[PDB]
Amino acid sequence: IGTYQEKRTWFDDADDWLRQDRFVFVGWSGLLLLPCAYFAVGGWLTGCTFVTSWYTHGLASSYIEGCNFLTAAVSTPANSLGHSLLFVWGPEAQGDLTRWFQLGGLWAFVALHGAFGLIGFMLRQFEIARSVNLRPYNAIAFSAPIAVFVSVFLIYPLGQSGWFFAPSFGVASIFRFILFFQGFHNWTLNPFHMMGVAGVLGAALLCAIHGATVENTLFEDGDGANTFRAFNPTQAEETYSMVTANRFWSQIFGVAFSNKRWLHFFMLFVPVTGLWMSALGVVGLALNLRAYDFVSQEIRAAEDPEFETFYTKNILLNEGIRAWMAAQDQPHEKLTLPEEVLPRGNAL
Amino acid sequence: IFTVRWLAIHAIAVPTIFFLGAITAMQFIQR
Amino acid sequence: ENTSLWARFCEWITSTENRLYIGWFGVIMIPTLLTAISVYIIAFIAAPPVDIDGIREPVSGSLLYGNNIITGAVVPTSNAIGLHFYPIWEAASLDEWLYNGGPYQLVVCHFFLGVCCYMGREWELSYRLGMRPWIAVAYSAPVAAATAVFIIYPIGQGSFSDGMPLGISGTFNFMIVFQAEHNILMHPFHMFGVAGVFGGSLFSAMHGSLVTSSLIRETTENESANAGYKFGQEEETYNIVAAHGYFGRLIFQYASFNNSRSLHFFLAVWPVVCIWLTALGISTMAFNLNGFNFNQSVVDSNGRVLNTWADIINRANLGMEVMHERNAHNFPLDLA
Amino acid sequence: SVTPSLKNFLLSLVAGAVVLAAIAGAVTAVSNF
Amino acid sequence: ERPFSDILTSIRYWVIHSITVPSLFIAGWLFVSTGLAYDVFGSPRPNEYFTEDRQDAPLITDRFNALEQVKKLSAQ
Amino acid sequence: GRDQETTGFAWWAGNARLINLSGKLLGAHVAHAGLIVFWAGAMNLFEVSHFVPEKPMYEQGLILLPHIATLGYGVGPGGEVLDTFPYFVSGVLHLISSAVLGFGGVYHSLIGPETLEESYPFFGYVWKDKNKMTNILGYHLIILGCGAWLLVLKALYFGGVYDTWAPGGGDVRIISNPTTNAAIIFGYIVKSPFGGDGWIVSVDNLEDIIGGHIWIGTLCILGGIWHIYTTPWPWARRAFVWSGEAYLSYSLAAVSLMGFTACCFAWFNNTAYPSEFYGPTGPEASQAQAFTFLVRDQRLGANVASAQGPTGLGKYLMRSPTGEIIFGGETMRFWDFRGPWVEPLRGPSGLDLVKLKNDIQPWQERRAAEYMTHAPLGSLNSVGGVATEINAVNFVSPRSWLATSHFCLGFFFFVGHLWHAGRARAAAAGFEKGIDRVDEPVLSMRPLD
Amino acid sequence: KLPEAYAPFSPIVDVLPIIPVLFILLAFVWQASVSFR
Amino acid sequence: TGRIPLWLVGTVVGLLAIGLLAIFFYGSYVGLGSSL
Amino acid sequence: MEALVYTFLLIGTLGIIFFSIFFREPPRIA
Ligand code: CLA
Ligand code: CLA
Ligand SMILES: CCCCCCCCCCCCCCCC(=O)OC[C@H](COP(=O)(O)OC[C@@H](O)CO)OC(=O)CCCCCCCCCCCCCCC
Ligand SMILES: CC1=C(/C=C/C(C)=C/C=C/C(C)=C/C=C/C=C(C)/C=C/C=C(C)/C=C/C2=C(C)CCCC2(C)C)C(C)(C)CCC1
Ligand SMILES: CC1=C(/C=C/C(C)=C/C=C/C(C)=C/C=C/C=C(C)/C=C/C=C(C)/C=C/C2=C(C)CCCC2(C)C)C(C)(C)CCC1
Ligand SMILES: CC1=C(/C=C/C(C)=C/C=C/C(C)=C/C=C/C=C(C)/C=C/C=C(C)/C=C/C2=C(C)CCCC2(C)C)C(C)(C)CCC1
Ligand SMILES: CC1=C(/C=C/C(C)=C/C=C/C(C)=C/C=C/C=C(C)/C=C/C=C(C)/C=C/C2=C(C)CCCC2(C)C)C(C)(C)CCC1
Ligand SMILES: [Cl-]
Ligand SMILES: [Cl-]
Ligand SMILES: [Fe+2]
Ligand code: NA
Repeated sequence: IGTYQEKRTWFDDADDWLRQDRFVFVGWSGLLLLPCAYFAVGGWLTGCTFVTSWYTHGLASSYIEGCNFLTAAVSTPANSLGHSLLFVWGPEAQGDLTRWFQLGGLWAFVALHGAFGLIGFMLRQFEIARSVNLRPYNAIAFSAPIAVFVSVFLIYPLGQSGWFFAPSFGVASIFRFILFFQGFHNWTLNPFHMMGVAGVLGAALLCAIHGATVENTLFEDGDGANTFRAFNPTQAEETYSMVTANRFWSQIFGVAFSNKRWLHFFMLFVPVTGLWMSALGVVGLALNLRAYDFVSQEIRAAEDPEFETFYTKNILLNEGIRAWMAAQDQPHEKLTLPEEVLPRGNAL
Repeated sequence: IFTVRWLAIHAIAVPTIFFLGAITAMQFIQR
Repeated sequence: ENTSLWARFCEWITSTENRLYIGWFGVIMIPTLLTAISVYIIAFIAAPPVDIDGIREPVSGSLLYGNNIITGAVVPTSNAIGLHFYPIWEAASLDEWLYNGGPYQLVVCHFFLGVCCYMGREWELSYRLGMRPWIAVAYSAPVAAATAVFIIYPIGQGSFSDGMPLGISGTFNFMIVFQAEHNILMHPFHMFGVAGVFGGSLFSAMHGSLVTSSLIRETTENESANAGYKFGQEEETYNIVAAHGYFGRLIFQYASFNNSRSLHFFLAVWPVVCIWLTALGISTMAFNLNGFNFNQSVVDSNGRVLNTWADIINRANLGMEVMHERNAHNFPLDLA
Repeated sequence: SVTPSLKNFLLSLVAGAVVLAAIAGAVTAVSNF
Repeated sequence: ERPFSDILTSIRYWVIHSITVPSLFIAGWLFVSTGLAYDVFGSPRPNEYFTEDRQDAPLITDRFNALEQVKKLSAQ
Repeated sequence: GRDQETTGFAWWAGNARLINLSGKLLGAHVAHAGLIVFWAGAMNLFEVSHFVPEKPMYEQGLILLPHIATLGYGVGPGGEVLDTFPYFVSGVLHLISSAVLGFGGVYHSLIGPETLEESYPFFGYVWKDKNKMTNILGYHLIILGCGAWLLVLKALYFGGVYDTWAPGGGDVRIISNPTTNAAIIFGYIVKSPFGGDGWIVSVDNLEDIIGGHIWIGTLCILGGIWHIYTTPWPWARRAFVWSGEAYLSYSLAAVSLMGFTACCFAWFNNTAYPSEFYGPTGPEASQAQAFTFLVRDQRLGANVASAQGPTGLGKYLMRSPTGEIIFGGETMRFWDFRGPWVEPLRGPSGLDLVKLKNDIQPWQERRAAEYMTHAPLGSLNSVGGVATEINAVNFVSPRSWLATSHFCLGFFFFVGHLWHAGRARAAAAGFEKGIDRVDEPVLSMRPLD
Repeated sequence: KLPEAYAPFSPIVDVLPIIPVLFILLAFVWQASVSFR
Repeated sequence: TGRIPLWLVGTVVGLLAIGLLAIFFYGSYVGLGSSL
Repeated sequence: MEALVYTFLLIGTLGIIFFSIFFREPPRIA
């Protein structure tokens, strides 16, 4: 390669073929991305269409059962299976494909194929960036979604008693996961979801602000009222006035960007940091190291029967969520709670 | 033809149409 | 110029040589926002407990009354007030005004005026600098959401007590009770809002990474690359063609957005539109429209109810509902 | 071998080797056209 | 690669696909209607959720022998 | 049609090519008016076809039929539907008129003159001829005033309108002696918009409504004549931007304000939106629930006056912050609600303890129970009740639909004020297309802001 | 319901209200017919 | 390949897609998942 | 005493904002 190219090998032929610029770039990463991602998406669609969760969660979660796009979901397996990988040949299904669907093995199938698909997609980003000679900042950015997926769908269930407490792949199932986190972990009070919320909201703010500011500081460059036509892809001059934007935001907001590179690095930086902080918080929750309570306020409320804050009300709400969701959310517990032990307000 | 783009189109088209037919048939089931 | 004092005053107000641009929208933004800031600071630091629910059960929200930053808040106005106007001069004494949650109403009113005038001021500076006047249109989305959670929802529910508390734990309480009473997660407009913030994060990361990668080499190693760009460079320091080629090859060719203008319009329009939709969803739920209710929608041949994930969501909603206001309800249906 | 799960594991290894070799052979055949 | 507009506006493409797209659609409809979907994917029919003795939701409650448990819990 | 090359507007802004084409602009506006009338007629026919007079109107998801019924037209005492034929007549008439308007829009949009300035000088505006624009404003203002007087005539000499405050359950009454007092009529607009005051939403009498529409019709006709015979003042010329997009933006702001007002009117007011047709309001439903439980527990012995709740504040009755006796519980937030079925029980100091013991009539109890069971709470897929329900009832209150829809419309048209107004200002100044790139204003200003 | 004379024409009335939302789609079709000129 | 103009193909495909969506909503209101 | 610490932290943040607004380094053109 460096001193000389030696002779062409079969690896060279494979590389030349895979690296062709066809409509769908496959590349070397394609051999891992395309099968894994295809099987993950197809498994999700088959599960949301035909597979049920009657034996896993005692819930109907497919189209053929009468569920719609919102309520259908590839539910996670039963809690008694623990963290079993649920191979279709494993000691649980023992080869029975239909029963493997019934036991919930489709969830493990989809999760593992999706994880390897995400690995393959970041590899694809690296390969494509190397092909066109660009600094692979987008793969570094995509590390954040991979961290979120790993911490939520893999680390968190492994920290708990089994895959049962993982997010089931679906809309309403994800909403159930969110409300479960609020009720049990008090996830809103956790400073890491706080940093994640700040990162995501700031990223949306930056997206909107940058788009609007660019679209409202454009140079004329044309005579039509449609400003989109007055742009050439190969032009060298900037299409919008950086000086005007800087002055405007300096006089409106107080501070303003003066460096395009720094501006776009900040746009890249904010959401990635937010998602990584949220991922660390989710790891902490996986270990049940939850920021549930402020012990000083609990002690003061216990001693003082008239001290109340919004935090105590949130604690009461969490208690209600846990008590009223435990019986049906976790069937393996077999919680036959009589109606007199469920916490409840007045006349409600 | 049978190029890479052909496979990429037909891997997401034939299952899609089959599942659309399946879901349409599901729409007319009486419990 | 004109020797008249009024002309000089108008010139100074509309002057673009001020460090911060005052405007005609500014002369209403500055006093209202300063009043709101003063009241909010003094109330957050040291303010006595507020009977938010009108059940003579005061809630402490100030630092002096045993709160930290996370739990501290400016408690909303008393439920007994309802939507009634409660200025300071209406109360018999400052003690009563503090007890019934007057500072919240004062801050909310002066702050709503402030943000409206802030949007107007953004337009005004755009006009004074000779630029296109649509940054205010983008800024309307946060204004819409703030109005929905501070003004519109109290109006629909009939009391400022249901407005979002001016605090962190108060915000979380508002969110949980809102989910309990309206099933916002199943509402398609919070769905569009979630898609909007997730898309905002995704597109921000994608655009920033693409521009940073396409950044042409004007600065070598041993120092930060930011030195390559100059504030008066008046040129594109990044190779747009390479970035477009990378983005096209990443997913599929002809993915469009070869225009910088089209790309930035899309960046502006996605989160703004989605936040508009979610603010409209909050307002519509303020008028009691709620999200999808697929509870017990799946039944078997004989009629037994087959539970779905919507049923588990409903169980969690029931848990929130029977606890959100322990003593404020005398009758089985909330309806308020 | 001794355990049925072990036999299933070995057969899974064989099947994965088969599919991996199929992918490699396919890419070789298309590369040499 | 031919542009998509040329293919989609070509009569040959439509005459080729007008007997295959409906064939796939009808295949899916037959797959649902003939009861094959329940048979292969194991989702119980509306009259098979509850058995004679099991009048509540099933519970797997076993790591190994879960095949036998789900087989006896499922419709026979 | 047109193209982008000759106009500068892409297809997604194609109607913007009609700004300076007076004839085609008239055609487009006439076609949209025909669309409005067509929806009116078709939806009215749809509602009457799907209408069973046995059930209440608000039970069946009807929005236009309550509008027609409020004007009389086949409703007996207590809001009972007698003849559904007038609704059918209204639907057919609006529909046929829509057909005519659609033909007119098609003609003036395809074959009619593209610009009316040369052939038809009477219709040839220039978007900056201030006198001509004021003339057009005056014509359409006169039309609006005539419509308001039409409503007044309907209420005065053509059978009256449905008074929900009439003794009993409400009935169609002929309004005589409308409130034509300046202080009363104009006190609403300067009234506060907060609780207890409600601005104009708190109009409660039919006499006040008719007197107000009398004043508005007369003022609109007079202002139409004035704006016809006059040119804007020199101070008015400097204050406003004079272009078609500017006028559009002004109208957008006005109708956004009107949409918000209509949303609040539908949600709160029960005079112009009788609860017999639109169902109970939020406050009405809450007060109805409190009243029903009060009468139930009062019938089962007990003394609601001395009954203390868990908070020690009063389980059934308490005192409003001003001192008026009001229903207890959360419904204390709605203490300023006023309804036909609860006013007889109110004394000088609010709810009367004596009247609440023996003066309650059975029709009041039935109406209160019906309103309680049909509170304006529903889901997106029309499932009645709170968000935590059993998905068994199919009901969302028409008030909720009207409020939500017209609030969304009001907000979007405020965004319209913002967009079209900013663009009008920029286009008048010259920034519409972008910075000059040769003489940037910012480059002529001193640094450091 | 409709008067007994117009009872057979109920399907037409049940279909009518969706035409206004068909007009905007017709505008898009017309624009597509001219290649979005 | 100028026969069967692309706008006609797009309109027909869009009509079919809207019809499919309407059938899905209809099935949402009847049969399985209709809450009755 | 916790209230004193919280107030000090908030005052410090506000002072940092004030300095970053009114004592910023001038944006150097070119
Ligand atoms: C109700 C909404 C509405 C209305 C009233 C109009 C009206 C108009 N548009 Mg417009 N447009 C709209 C929406 C609307 N548009 C939307 C949503 C878009 C975005 C896609 C556009 C994009 C657009 C563009 C790009 C252009 C226009 C143009 C025009 C003008 C010329 C029309 C013409 O001659 O075309 C041709 C007419 C035909 C092809 C005939 C077919 C349509 C007719 C009207 C059939 C109607 C069917 C109906 C049932 C007939 C009833 C008959 C009656 C007797 C019952 C016209 C006044 C053009 C313009 O700028 O004018 C110079 C122009 O270039 N529009
Ligand atoms: C919607 C119908 C309409 C429209 C669009 C116009 C438009 C116009 N009119 Mg006109 N006018 C109308 C109806 C209308 N008028 C009617 C019905 C009358 C009879 C009373 C008049 C009598 C009239 C006169 C005498 C004059 C105008 C003038 C003007 C021009 C200047 C506008 C102005 O002064 O700025 C804005 C106006 C103000 C800033 C002052 C506000 C005054 C109102 C009453 C404040 C009330 C506030 C109150 C608390 C309500 C608040 C609630 C609110 C938020 C909804 C303008 C183009 C002037 C002109 O140019 O002469 C031709 C002028 O001298 N009009
Ligand atoms: C009229 C309304 C007035 C209120 C507006 C308040 C403005 C806030 C400005 C503070 C920015 C602090 C960073 C200084 C550093 C700084 O700004 O330097 C100025 C910097 C521009 O610098 P350059 O473009 O030269 O950056 C390139 C450098 O790397 C060297 O070339 O702007 C930014 O970095 C982005 C703007 C900040 C983005 C908004 C900050 C959000 C933080 C909000 C904090 C909340 C606290 C709540 C209280 C507890
Ligand atoms: C699991 C498993 C497997 C795999 C499988 C697969 C891979 C499948 C595929 C599948 C698929 C691949 C499917 C597809 C689906 C699709 C669909 C189902 C469609 C959807 C669409 C829709 C629903 C539409 C919507 C709409 C309308 C209607 C209107 C307009 C708008 C829109 C377009 C959005 C294997 C072999 C490994 C074995 C083992 C097991
Ligand atoms: C300009 C233009 C436009 C628009 C257009 C339009 C919108 C027009 C209008 C249209 C219309 C809007 C028309 C109307 C129609 C209607 C009609 C023609 C009616 C008829 C009736 C009949 C035939 C009868 C019926 C009946 C009776 C009366 C009784 C009951 C039963 C029934 C219902 C059957 C567009 C967008 C396209 C774009 C382009 C341009
Ligand atoms: C009918 C009726 C009634 C009566 C009512 C009334 C009496 C009405 C009137 C009302 C009114 C009497 C209204 C007015 C309004 C006004 C306004 C709303 C104004 C605004 C202003 C503006 C818009 C301006 C702005 C500006 C300035 C300030 C500065 C410079 C620039 C400019 C000029 C632009 C009642 C209550 C009995 C109820 C029932 C019905
Ligand atoms: C009253 C009446 C009547 C009616 C009348 C009328 C007025 C009608 C209308 C008609 C119409 C008016 C129709 C239209 C339709 C439309 C359509 C059917 C469309 C479709 C479309 C689609 C599906 C898609 C499209 C697209 C877009 C969106 C974008 C671009 C691309 C494309 C183009 C692809 C009659 C005769 C029955 C008689 C009786 C009475
Ligand atoms: Cl609460
Ligand atoms: Cl209550
Ligand atoms: Fe950019
Ligand atoms: Na409660």
